[PDB]
Amino acid sequence: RKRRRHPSG
Amino acid sequence: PLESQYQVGPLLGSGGFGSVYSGIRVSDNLPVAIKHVEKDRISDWGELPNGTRVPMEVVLLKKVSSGFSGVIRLLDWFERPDSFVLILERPEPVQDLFDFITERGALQEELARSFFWQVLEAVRHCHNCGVLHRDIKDENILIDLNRGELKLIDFGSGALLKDTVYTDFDGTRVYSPPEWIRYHRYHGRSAAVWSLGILLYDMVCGDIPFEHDEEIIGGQVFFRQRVSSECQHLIRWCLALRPSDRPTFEEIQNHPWMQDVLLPQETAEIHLH
Ligand SMILES: Cc1c(C#N)sc(-c2nc[nH]n2)c1C
Repeated sequence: RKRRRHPSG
Repeated sequence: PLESQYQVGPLLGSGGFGSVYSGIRVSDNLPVAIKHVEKDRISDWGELPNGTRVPMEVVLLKKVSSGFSGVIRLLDWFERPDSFVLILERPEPVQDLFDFITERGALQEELARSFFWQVLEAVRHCHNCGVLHRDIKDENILIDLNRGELKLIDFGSGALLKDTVYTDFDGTRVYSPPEWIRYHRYHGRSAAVWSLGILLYDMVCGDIPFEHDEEIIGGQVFFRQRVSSECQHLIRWCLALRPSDRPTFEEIQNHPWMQDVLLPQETAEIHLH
């Protein structure tokens, strides 16, 4: 399963 | 000042926070991180005690950077024509908690307990100083791998702590609470506790529980890894849909799952070295 970062804003 | 006080090294990373370079203070070879922020990108401005108009991030860092703590401390700062430059501590060796969880998978509960305890102490320290971080997540946590100490970074979305409602938010949406999603209103402490529930799930399951708005406001927590009933209970409590149903920091640290935490040096020797 894909794990990803999430930008702020 | 100021290109003479520090030797600049490799770019560490860039994004919504700015551009951060490795560095060395020429005065004593202290490792630092050198963070540049462009003035045009700064939305929130504050005033230092002296009355100098600086980015809010500088205001907040100064309030939390005195004494030892689990926050990456601001050592100095400079104003340039188009930007501000921030000089921050740089522990070595380090890995951020996002990359750590990606490489190791779901963390053993003993290790998640030690990390989570240290994050609670750091967030309590910020709140004691009048500072709300508003972007607690694994990407904003560095692990000192030799000392077993966790350090909070990136106060660029933070605010002075208040007891009235917040109606602005620029942190990470998948860590933001359902009352923000639904009503664009939140109170600072209960919103922080929500993000800590997201973070604890992330540590013990290996990724965050919610990716979409409908999941955040639906408030059903499926556990994708084996997690003790005590840890599940704490997570679900932090993720209570009603803000007033969430625990205080005191109730989190008094929770049965949180007792008998490892010391930082024990954490390093057992789990990190
Ligand atoms: C001390 C430090 C790093 C190291 N080593 S990376 C980093 C940072 N800040 C925002 N984004 N990335 C800081 C403050």
